[PDB]
Amino acid sequence: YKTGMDSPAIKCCGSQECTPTYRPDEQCKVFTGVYPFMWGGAYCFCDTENTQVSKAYVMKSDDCLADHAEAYKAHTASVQAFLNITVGEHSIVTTVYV
Amino acid sequence: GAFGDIQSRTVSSSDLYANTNLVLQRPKAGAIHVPYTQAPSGFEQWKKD
Amino acid sequence: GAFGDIQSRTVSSSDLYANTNLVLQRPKAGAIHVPYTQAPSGFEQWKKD
Amino acid sequence: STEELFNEYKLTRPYMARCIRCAVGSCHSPIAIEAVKSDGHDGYVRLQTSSQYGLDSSGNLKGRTMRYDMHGTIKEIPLHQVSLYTSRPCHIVDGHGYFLLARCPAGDSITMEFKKDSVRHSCSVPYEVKFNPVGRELYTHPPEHGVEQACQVYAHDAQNRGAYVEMHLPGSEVDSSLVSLSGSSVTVTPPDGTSALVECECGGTKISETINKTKQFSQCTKKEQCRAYRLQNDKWVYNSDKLPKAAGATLKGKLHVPFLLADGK
Amino acid sequence: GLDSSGNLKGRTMRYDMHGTIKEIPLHQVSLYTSRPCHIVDGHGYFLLARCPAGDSITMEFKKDSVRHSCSVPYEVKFNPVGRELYTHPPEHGVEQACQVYAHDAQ
Amino acid sequence: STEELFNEYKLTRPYMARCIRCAVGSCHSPIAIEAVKSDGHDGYVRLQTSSQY
Ligand SMILES: *[C@@H]1O[C@H](CO)[C@@H](O)[C@H](O)[C@H]1NC(C)=O
Ligand SMILES: *[C@@H]1O[C@H](CO)[C@@H](O)[C@H](O)[C@H]1NC(C)=O
Repeated sequence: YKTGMDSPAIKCCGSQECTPTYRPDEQCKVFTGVYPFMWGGAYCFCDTENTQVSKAYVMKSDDCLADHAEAYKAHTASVQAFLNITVGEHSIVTTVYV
Repeated sequence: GAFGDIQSRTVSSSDLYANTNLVLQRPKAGAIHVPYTQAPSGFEQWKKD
Repeated sequence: GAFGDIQSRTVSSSDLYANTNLVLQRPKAGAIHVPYTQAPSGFEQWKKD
Repeated sequence: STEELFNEYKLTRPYMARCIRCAVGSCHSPIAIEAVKSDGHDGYVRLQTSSQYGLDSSGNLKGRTMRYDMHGTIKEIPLHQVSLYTSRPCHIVDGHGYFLLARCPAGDSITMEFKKDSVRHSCSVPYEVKFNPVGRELYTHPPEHGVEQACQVYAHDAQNRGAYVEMHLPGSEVDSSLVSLSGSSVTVTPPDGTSALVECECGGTKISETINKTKQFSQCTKKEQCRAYRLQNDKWVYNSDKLPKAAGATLKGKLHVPFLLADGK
Repeated sequence: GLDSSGNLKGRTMRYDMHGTIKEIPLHQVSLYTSRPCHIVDGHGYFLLARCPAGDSITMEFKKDSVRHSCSVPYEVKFNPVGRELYTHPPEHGVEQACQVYAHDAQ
Repeated sequence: STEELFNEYKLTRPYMARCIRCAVGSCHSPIAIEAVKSDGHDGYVRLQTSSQY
């Protein structure tokens, strides 16, 4: 499975709340008192009122189509056979259900 | 952590049930990311077994 | 796989007895080589012991 | 090959991401790696990076170069110039857009060294490399000869059949380099054809586009008071862990992924 | 941290050859271990670098034609922090008190 | 020193050999190695390759 995390949502100099959406095992969290820092300086210049909206869920792996394990419900086995029968100098090869 | 952490009725089926004990932690100060912790892939653990 | 897999009456003696269970396998398609599998050097094994 | 490359490159927007190890302390490295997959039996690793591969900076099919960006400036490098390593040095197979394919041996961590003209910056990630052999005969390295079994390795084909990623409109990027200190004012000059959403912190906070021309910022003389938010949005960007989420940009788009794992012998 | 003439130049490495004092840029010369290291900064005799775990310490100095390196059989103890044994610093997680050599020139 | 080098080099004929790992897939590489001997006590290895030295 591939973990799916969205881009963090920051309410700079403000408050924000997580929106409950529907994803496999989706989790949303709100983080306050966060001072994000970027390459081009600090993203938010307020100390408080920085709510961080983080949502993460689970996605099936990209290669799940090719590589995967399959569970089956097994019961009531059928029996088959290949018989190479020769009766009266008649060499006969065929399949006969058991 | 065991088999069945990801269950799909069909390979192409979009619907799937996920149970990986996914929980987030506090993001580190000065960084933007999604800090998450969860059990290892149950299918992967079964394969290692 | 044991001491004496190669036996020579003398250091400079040309004659030597070789018993290494040397068996050839199928060469890989598209490649030219000698695909051989044999036991490790019994002399080397005794040295390791 | 042209179709998927064009699909990925019309809305690529290469970026720089936070990296734990920039070969000096910690920084945001353009070569930062966000995900590595090491499930290939032979040892091939399929990973996606901030930098793009397979095309130049002009959106033309050019697979021999690696395309990245620095501080909003898109730059490109020859693929052979930049190499990654592990516990042992690796070998790069090919790259396709965000995702990259290479032959790495077993390792505890992934690092790619980008040596520019004078500045050599590299990013390391503490992701283990699972080098799982094939069959019950545990080899630390592929043998020269022998019998063959069914094997699953990340094929280098660029076909993208049943997997994709979501690309959104990138969020606003802060750029304090654009902040200039003028006489009793700040002259944030946006670059050519660029909207710099200027945010100023003083009495009476103001937000302005100033897309074409810079604006004098009264009551906000000091440079640190005003923060410049570069806003280009030329192309969509991959939904990355390091990028801010633009709330007003719900611009999800599927981007079919290359280097899908395929069965073989 | 200084040139061959005793001037503050932290970006270069200074040495000597047969009594002839010569200098090289710091980035030019690198050391490695079981895995290649990363050099943080140098200060006179003492040098600070980011080396992963290794059994021996070796620095390769390649001049114009002569490449000379010295390897010493000194172990590199990559001792983790806390009760969670990690072979490489994690990307995220909780923080503890850690003792590391600060790069300050004090 | 000249004698043995000349004896080897009068009939050298360097070649390229099939290599399992050519840094891309598999190919025939001019630098391919056929044998490595690793009995050196200090760690020194004497090996023969297609290329000459
Ligand atoms: C079936 O039996 C006949 C008669 O013994 C024999 O010639 C033939 O090869 C057999 N077929 C197979 C598939 O063994
Ligand atoms: C900036 O110039 C563009 C023309 O490219 C125009 O559409 C826009 O209105 C101008 N902005 C302002 C604030 O006048």
